[PDB]
Amino acid sequence: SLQLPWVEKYRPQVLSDIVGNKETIDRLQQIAKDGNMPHMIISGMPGIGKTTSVHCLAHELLGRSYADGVLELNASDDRGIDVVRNQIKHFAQKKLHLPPGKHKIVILDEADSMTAGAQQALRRTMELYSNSTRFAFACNQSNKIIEPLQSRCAILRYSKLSDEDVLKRLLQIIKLEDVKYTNDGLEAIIFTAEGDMRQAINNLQSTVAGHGLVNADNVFKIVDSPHPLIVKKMLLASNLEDSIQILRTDLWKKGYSSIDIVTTSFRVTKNLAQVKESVRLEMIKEIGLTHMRILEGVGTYLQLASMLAKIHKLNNKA
Amino acid sequence: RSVDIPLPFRTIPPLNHNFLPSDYESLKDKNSASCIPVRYQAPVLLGTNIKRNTTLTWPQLFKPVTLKQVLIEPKLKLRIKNWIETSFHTLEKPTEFVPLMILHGNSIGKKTLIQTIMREIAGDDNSYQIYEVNSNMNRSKKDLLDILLDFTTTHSDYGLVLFNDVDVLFKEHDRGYWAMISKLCEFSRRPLVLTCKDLSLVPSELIALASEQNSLFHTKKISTSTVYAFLTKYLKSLEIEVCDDWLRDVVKQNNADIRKCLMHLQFWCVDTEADLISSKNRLPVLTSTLGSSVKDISQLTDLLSINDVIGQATLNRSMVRQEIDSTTMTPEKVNTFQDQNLDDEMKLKFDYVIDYKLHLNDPNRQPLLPFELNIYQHIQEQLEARYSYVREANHRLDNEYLVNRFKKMTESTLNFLASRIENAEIDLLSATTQQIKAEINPFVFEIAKSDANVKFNADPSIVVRKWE
Amino acid sequence: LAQQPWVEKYRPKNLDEVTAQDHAVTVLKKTLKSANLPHMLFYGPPGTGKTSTILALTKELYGPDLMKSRILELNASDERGISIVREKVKNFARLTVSKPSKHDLENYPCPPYKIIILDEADSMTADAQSALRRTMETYSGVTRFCLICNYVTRIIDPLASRCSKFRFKALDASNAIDRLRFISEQENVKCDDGVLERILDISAGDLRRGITLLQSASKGAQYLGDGKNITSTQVEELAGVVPHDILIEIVEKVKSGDFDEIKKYVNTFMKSGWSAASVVNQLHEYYITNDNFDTNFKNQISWLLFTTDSRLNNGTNEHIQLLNLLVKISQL
Amino acid sequence: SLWVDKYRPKSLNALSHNEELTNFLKSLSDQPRDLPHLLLYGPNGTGKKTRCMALLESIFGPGVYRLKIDVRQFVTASNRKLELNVVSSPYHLEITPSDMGNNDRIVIQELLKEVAQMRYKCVIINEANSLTKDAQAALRRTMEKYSKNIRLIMVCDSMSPIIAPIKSRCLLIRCPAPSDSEISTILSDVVTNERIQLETKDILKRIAQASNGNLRVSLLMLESMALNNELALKSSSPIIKPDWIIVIHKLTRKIVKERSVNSLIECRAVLYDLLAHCIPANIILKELTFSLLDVETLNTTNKSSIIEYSSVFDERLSLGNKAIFHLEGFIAKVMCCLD
Amino acid sequence: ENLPWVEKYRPETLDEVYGQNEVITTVRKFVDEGKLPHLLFYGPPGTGKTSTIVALAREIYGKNYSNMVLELNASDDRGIDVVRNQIKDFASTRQIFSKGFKLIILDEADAMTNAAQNALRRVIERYTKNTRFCVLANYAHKLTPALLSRCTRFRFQPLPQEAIERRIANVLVHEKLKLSPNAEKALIELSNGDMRRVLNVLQSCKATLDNPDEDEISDDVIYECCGAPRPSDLKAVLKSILEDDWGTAHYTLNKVRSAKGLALIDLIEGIVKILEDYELQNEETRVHLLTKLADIEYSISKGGNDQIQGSAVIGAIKASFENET
Ligand SMILES: Nc1ncnc2c1ncn2[C@@H]1O[C@H](COP(=O)(O)OP(=O)(O)OP(O)(O)=S)[C@@H](O)[C@H]1O
Ligand SMILES: Nc1ncnc2c1ncn2[C@@H]1O[C@H](COP(=O)(O)OP(=O)(O)OP(O)(O)=S)[C@@H](O)[C@H]1O
Ligand SMILES: Nc1ncnc2c1ncn2[C@@H]1O[C@H](COP(=O)(O)OP(=O)(O)OP(O)(O)=S)[C@@H](O)[C@H]1O
Ligand SMILES: Nc1ncnc2c1ncn2[C@@H]1O[C@H](COP(=O)(O)OP(=O)(O)OP(O)(O)=S)[C@@H](O)[C@H]1O
Ligand SMILES: Nc1ncnc2c1ncn2[C@@H]1O[C@H](COP(=O)(O)OP(=O)(O)O)[C@@H](O)[C@H]1O
Ligand SMILES: [Mg+2]
Ligand SMILES: [Mg+2]
Ligand SMILES: [Mg+2]
Repeated sequence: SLQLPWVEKYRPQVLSDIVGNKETIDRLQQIAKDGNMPHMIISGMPGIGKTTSVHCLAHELLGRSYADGVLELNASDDRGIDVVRNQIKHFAQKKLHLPPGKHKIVILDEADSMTAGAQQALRRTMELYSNSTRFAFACNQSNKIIEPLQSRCAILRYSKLSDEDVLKRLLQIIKLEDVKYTNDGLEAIIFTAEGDMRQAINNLQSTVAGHGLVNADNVFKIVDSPHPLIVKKMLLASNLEDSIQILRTDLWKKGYSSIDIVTTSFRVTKNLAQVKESVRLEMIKEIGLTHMRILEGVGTYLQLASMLAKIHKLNNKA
Repeated sequence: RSVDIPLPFRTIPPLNHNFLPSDYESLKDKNSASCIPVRYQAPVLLGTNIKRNTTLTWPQLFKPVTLKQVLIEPKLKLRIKNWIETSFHTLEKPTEFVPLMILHGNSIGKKTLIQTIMREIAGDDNSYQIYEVNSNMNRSKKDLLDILLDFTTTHSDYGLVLFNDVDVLFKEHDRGYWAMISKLCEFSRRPLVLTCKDLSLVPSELIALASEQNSLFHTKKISTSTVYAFLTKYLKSLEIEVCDDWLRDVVKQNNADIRKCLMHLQFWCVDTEADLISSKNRLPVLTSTLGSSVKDISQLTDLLSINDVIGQATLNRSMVRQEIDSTTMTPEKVNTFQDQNLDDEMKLKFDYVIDYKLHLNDPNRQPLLPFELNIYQHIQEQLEARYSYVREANHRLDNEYLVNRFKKMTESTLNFLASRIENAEIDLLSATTQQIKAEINPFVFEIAKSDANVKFNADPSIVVRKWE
Repeated sequence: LAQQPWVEKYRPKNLDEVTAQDHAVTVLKKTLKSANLPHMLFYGPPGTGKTSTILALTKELYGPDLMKSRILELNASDERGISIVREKVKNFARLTVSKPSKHDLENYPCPPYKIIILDEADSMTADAQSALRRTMETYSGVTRFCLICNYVTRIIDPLASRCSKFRFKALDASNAIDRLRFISEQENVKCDDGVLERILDISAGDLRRGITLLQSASKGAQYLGDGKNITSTQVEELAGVVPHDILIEIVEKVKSGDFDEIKKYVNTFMKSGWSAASVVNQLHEYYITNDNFDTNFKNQISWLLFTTDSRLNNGTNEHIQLLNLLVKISQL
Repeated sequence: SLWVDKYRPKSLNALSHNEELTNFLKSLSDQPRDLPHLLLYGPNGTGKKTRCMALLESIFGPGVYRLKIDVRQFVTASNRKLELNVVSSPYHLEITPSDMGNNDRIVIQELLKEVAQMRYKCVIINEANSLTKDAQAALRRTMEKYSKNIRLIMVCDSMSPIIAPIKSRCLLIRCPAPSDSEISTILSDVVTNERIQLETKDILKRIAQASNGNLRVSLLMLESMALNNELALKSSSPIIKPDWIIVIHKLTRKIVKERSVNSLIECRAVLYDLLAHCIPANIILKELTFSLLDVETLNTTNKSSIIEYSSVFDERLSLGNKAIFHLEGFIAKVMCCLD
Repeated sequence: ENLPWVEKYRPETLDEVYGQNEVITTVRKFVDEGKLPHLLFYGPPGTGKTSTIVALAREIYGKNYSNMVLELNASDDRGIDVVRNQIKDFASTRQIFSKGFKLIILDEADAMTNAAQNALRRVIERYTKNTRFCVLANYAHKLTPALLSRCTRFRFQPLPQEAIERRIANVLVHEKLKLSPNAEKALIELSNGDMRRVLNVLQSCKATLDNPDEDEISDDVIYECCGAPRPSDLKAVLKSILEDDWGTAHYTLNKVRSAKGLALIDLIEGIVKILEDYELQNEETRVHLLTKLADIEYSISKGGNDQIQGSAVIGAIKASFENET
């Protein structure tokens, strides 16, 4: 058998359970209760509650009619030319009786992967049959969908979840799962989440099944990313020779690529509150220079070594 | 071997990483004031109206009931009204009158205008039957010429055929589409309308007949002030009170689109006790002070210049491979359709939208995905949050600007030098653009300036204003 | 018509006829007679005899008529590794190998496997990590990858594994003059003393540049129609090398140290049309090799020449860079 | 059209200055069969493209000058309407690399495909230096493949950024700038055909010395002064310079006379007006640098710093996107040094 | 039979995998309990990503490996259908009597496209109950977060010295080969935790050994076969730059590169590695040396002339080390 992942076991079934973007969710709750659901294009970063919001809104709107009132299409299904002109038009033209205010919902999940030609053929399908059916869009990039489609929909841009929102939902999960935890353990999970509740649950679930008590040491053993404090010590070492030793033994010899080292270094530098806001921009600039060198193709150990030397030169010259 | 570098060997000390939980508290994300919500006032609503409790969307709830309510300029409203009226009276007379109107332009109500006019032509809802041909169906000669001919040949009644989105055509699904229009131009006694956003997709033949018959109308976009005024009247009908700052904001981001704003208003004008969308960013403790020392600015200007070099490089180098669209026309797809061995079953598998511009995509230099690391934006956002003129420089001179300026600028030069007492058109374009930008055109202004100074050549005022 | 580039007009026809490279021929003679030549790599300076040697082996294996068909030299320039080479190789090798021709019998061994020549196969828009490797597993009985590289900086150990590379040493002075002198004698090229050494010095050991430079110089001598020998100045002109007289003036203005005097000379120099990159290369030769300067002067001027060369390579105004370099050298 | 375009040598015999190259180009027209790929380089306004056009005319005929304009529109991955004026002729075709931005590699590989697909067609590449190293390698691909039907003529003011493989397979031709005497001789013929009354021959010499070897500038300067003075040039007639040069000259004085923060804000506004007038940034930086060095109140140490910072920012300008940041950065460092 | 040593010494069981101890026990924990999540193995190549999953699949399925494991490569011919159709046919079709989780192994999925990765994630989500997906990719940053959040991540670290030494002992005492301790160390440092490098180099050394029963492989054979620069050659260049004349330093720089086919990029990387083991007296010496050499290495990739780049390396090292003196 298997154990249900906490990503799916604690999936919100009601729109109220979703945390983050409190303004957008509150209006969505009013729409579900009242009716007349407008065309929306929910956009934002992955794992912030875009697909969940659409599914919760559809369930709270149709209810018992959700089985035959929703035509959900994702990237796995075919969303080509023939599907738009035949399958979607047939669903829109289908005569389904619903309580007043309720409307059929055509959920086109991951619309950024849809071709431009399919989107163009979908223009008049949503406009002509909006009396009986409605369209809901969820995507990671809002610019992938063509402009004329965006002119017929109320674009909702979901934002990154705040640290309070992610922590609040994690508290409910551990309370309902009887999970031993500490303050430093949860801070590491929020650090690795980066406003991604899906990644916060996965890190929390793996910590429990991996090493029991959720400590920061236990958390950072399973993310298999460069340790922020190891990178911070390398970026803030008083001696350049010590920092070079840290990079070689703990980052380069452990197989961490130059992209992950730079990404972790920029992440740690962004939160270095000890240093001044002027020097912080300079150290970010050197990381930006190093990241550019890797993208052209020069991503050897010397480029990372020079980045440490330039950063340590900034600290000593200050 | 026997090579010993004259430097002492190093005895690296063991490096130990014993991190206290106190150090893990430093991993807390520091407060970033760059992000700045504004939290506009919640929408104060009053009364209970039927216009608010409706089963129809707001853009179609405010469907125009007459010609006056449409936001197209009344100059072109009268011309289109005349032609349709004269068309129905002409096509009732046995017959030079080609029933084809092209209503191009970036306007909004290009389809509702036809419907609202047709309502006034007959006066009864059942009298007018407009057959609308959209891109949601297969607009091929084999699939539509049979139905359309019977609709436009037999024989108060007022029938019109509308061809919406005529610029969106597919290579195989809409085969023989333009031939069908030419067939409809001859054997039909009912008016035909084809709306579009770009006239280049329409063949040059059909442009000629419309221009000769004065049935080629260009509906340009309308000012945002008129759209802002119309929204105020609409929101008054449902008894909605809205702060004028947010209503001005909505029109700006939606590019003065009546349909986009009404969709935008519908979501955000519900009765909830929550603040509105931030949209416009308030000043995040914006202090663009002089800085006193030029040395401090000499560091910021260098930082801005370096960051632009980083932004130029990183922005178009993505690690994750992105695919090309199967519907945009590409050089590989153009030659794929040129083979006669390609059968029907696979031509449909990869069908492209007909376009006049080849889509050239680089499989190695592609735009960065949102989840990829981007250090250019973080530096730009931080710098824009503390120095105002950086944000002004973000949208000062884009690529679209200084190119249409140069095109208009050369046209004045090509008109001034052609007015002396075809050769100038090609010989200037033969000269390199850099020489035109810095040598020829700056000197043509000198010649033109001296012409009007004494008040030889002619027409010197046009060049002067272009080189203000 | 009758014209053909001299770079290929004097390519070796037999394996032993190649100039020098005794290491290459000795292993190749052993490998050719066994008829089982595996996929192999050659590395050396660009134009040191890589494509010539592999074709000389190829000519001795199959028939010249059959060589152009059996050995389809898929270029990294013409075809892409995973797009066109990938599509062509699977079509070419699945295509049944044409029967050996008659003149092959008892004169040309014709080992049935097809040699797929890819000179500088790493120079493309995509790296075939295993697509080129996979077709060796499936088509080991026919497909062979006689690839060519430049240095020891390999792209991948897998695929490039069972390879016995040959260290293509750059042609020495003695043999390269002899090959250069032989070509001039066949074409009755009139040249005075010092020209043959000058062509190699500009080409820096490279023969592909060297033979083409002589052909351009030979045409230039015929273009004048005066019936005179090719001069070293003519060889210098077609290669973009700044003359020594101009360079001597450059190193003397910086010795004076006057900023205005250097500024005036550069303004006149940029009107002459001579490239600044050739000056930096020639200033590097004059200053580093000279024994009139200390280590401190040469250490600092090495960075100044490197910084100017890097900036002059990314499309920068030559007048600004050359003036900046000359002024900075003056302060040294 | 203009005197620069209507007094244009349209044949190899019509060339006046630099006779040695004219004989070299005439000898190339003797055997068009073995015409090699050409890389003509030299200063601006030296007649490089004029000699290329004359060389092509001697190979095919007067029909090479029969130019037709075909506008080609392309779409990249982010929907920017890239339009390029591809100058063509029944014998040759002309392209301009510095019109497609960094997307030149795809359009160059695309545009050469149909020309090869459709005894040879000559392709003239203006400012071949501006080509990125990706496209220069892609150019090397075409030379080793389509040499039978495509002959490549490359014209660029600077040969240094060109890659070595292109140089090793292209006949390097240098076009030195004509001397002041040669420019005056060209202007003397130009004046006679327009019946311009010259008080003395020194007027033409002063025009030649003010052009720094640029024939187009000297031709444009002569036309502007003659038309301003009813085709009657005197010794006291001021030399007409473009307004942007005067604006830059005013800009240099402001930097030296006022070293403050508000002055830089005014300088940025001046830079915006110059950039809004479609003036290339590198030309603005080059003129600003040399005019600043011409100020007599600056000592040697200041002048060495001006050329050092200009060289640094010129590299940044070529590797950047928005020129306002780099141009302002150069000025800010200059004011930081002159204090 | 004629077979490469790479295909001969592959780990058939999970106990034969060395150097990945943390991954092995956790993987061995999943089988014994019976809970097996979707697997995502990534890291440097040759670390045993395919070996680990194949050994686990053979350990669980026994003789049913052929009929219950479907292996896919995204790099070969695989359209949007061929990526999914073979996966969807294997997932939909079931053996009825075999209710165990069907395993699909996806090799080199970092080359898969953005939309294909998103389509794969939905395919994985559809068949969670009856199908298990294993995804192999070389780089994690090339994978979308949508696919990353579905499969558990296991980073395969490079093999340590001890892991390579143990497998080296197995090869020598089984294939009748003798390795000197100096040659063994030189292979280990050059391997960089890649057993595919180790097995292929040893195979070529045996082939070039005309008397494999009595000849002992030394340092020169390993370096020449793999084309790597010898430390003595790198040390000779470094000492010539530090303590000799500029003319002699230039002579040694060009001679070594020409006689060994050594690029300047490899020279700079080797010099930095060697100079890392020396206690430089001044801190600013290391700062200037690392900064100047990085700019030289970046400019080399842009295609500069060799002579100026080579002299810049000599000047940077000479000028940095005079500061400490
Ligand atoms: N704000 C939230 N409140 C509660 N649970 C959340 C929230 N955001 C994410 N989750 C959980 O994390 C997972 C996110 O699932 P989805 O909403 O489908 O992800 P997504 O936002 O659509 O991003 P994609 O699918 O990669 S485009 C689910 O298991 C949710 O239970
Ligand atoms: N006063 C108004 N006049 C015109 N249209 C209005 C008005 N008020 C609301 N609308 C809506 O604005 C939209 C404009 O008409 P559409 O048919 O959607 O656009 P179009 O004519 O097809 O041209 P497009 O949008 O550029 S493809 C319709 O949805 C109308 O319901
Ligand atoms: N060792 C050599 N023996 C004889 N001729 C040689 C030799 N090396 C170079 N040449 C001459 O120079 C030409 C170039 O030689 P190759 O190196 O085989 O060509 P190549 O390998 O294509 O050059 P590259 O590396 O692609 S720039 C040959 O055609 C000969 O004319
Ligand atoms: N930890 C290990 N223990 C034993 N043998 C190993 C180990 N890692 C790699 N090898 C051997 O090295 C070779 C690598 O085989 P693979 O399983 O394909 O490795 P891999 O990490 O999957 O590399 P790729 O990039 O996926 S092909 C095989 O011959 C293995 O026997
Ligand atoms: N030999 C010459 N005799 C007379 N005028 C010339 C000569 N060479 C060039 N010119 C002038 O130069 C102008 C063209 O310059 P052009 O070739 O575009 O400069 P560039 O070489 O920088 O591209 C022509 O108008 C022509 O009058
Ligand atoms: Mg989603
Ligand atoms: Mg070759
Ligand atoms: Mg594998």
